[PDB]
Amino acid sequence: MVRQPHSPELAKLLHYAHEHMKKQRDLYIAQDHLILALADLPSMAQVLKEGGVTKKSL
Amino acid sequence: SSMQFTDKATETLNAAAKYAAENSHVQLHPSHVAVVMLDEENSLFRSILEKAGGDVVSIERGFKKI
Amino acid sequence: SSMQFTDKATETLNAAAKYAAENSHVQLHPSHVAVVMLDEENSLFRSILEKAGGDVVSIERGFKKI
Repeated sequence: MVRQPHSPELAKLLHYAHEHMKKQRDLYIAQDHLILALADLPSMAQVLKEGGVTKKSL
Repeated sequence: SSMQFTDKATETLNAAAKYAAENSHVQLHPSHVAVVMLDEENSLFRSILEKAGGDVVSIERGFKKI
Repeated sequence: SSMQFTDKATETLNAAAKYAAENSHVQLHPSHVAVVMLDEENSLFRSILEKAGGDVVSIERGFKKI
């Protein structure tokens, strides 16, 4: 957040939420759909892998 | 993300890979699935073309040319 | 041998088996019991270490390496 100055990066986060919406067989978008969208970003997956949650563990 | 299959659609997917390998092919075209799925005893796809309209003897002939 | 369990003991061993699913494990190792008790706020295993004079951070690192 400090490194960063509608948002251009937010468009990619909302686009990934539509892909996960057609996976868990849900007609709507809830909170669980926005959780898997953060792991697909290259600038956001490093934070989750720092504590102790890898890709397979997530 | 997770993918879960059933029983009728599972045997059809495995049959499409064997049909494309016995005829010496490269890519798996989607036309190699509706042919095997239609050749079933009391299949659910046969009643779809007969309800919404369209002859079932002319649609299958267009899949072999692909 | 008569190894009967209480209501609180069954809530820990049953939760330890499901805790290994997220950490990618296929077995129930006894080292996973101390990890679940340290992940709960105001637990029974944490109150014992405070009275005996023990660092809970160094103990958690020992069971994590195993």
